[PDB]
Amino acid sequence: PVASLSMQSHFHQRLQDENRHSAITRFSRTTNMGVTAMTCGGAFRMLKSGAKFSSPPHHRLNNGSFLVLPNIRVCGATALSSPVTVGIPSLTAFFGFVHAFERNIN
RNA sequence: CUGAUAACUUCACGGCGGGCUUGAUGUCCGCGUCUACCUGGUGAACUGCCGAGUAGGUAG
Repeated sequence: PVASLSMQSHFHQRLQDENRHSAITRFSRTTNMGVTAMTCGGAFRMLKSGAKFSSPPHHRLNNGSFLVLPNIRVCGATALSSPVTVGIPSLTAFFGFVHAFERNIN
């Protein structure tokens, strides 16, 4: 996977109004990454939820082969997953976790 | 088979000095709670003697 400066400009420009979703990520240092980084040197704003966690109900009620795994705690994960969003990780990370688990246990 | 594998940010740090919130103030008038009403001991711990003795000891 690689990055598109065109998608970076699309996801860049609109959020200047909405600073509630601003996540300033200054990069390598603006010498050799490219002039598209020199254009917005310092800001590099990206997408985040704009609100913290909350309190849900897990369930209101009370195939098969349901294998139950509680209380997985992940410290030091990856939040900058896409080039443009900042928040929860990828779903291909969870897919790779599950596929590595079955390729162990088979 | 996880934008793959690896990845010690840290050391020091005196927000202090001063300060009159007060003046005045009629809440009141009126007011019928009433009618009715079975808690029961089945028969169920007796008859005597001594003690001057509502106290006190006896025999069965």
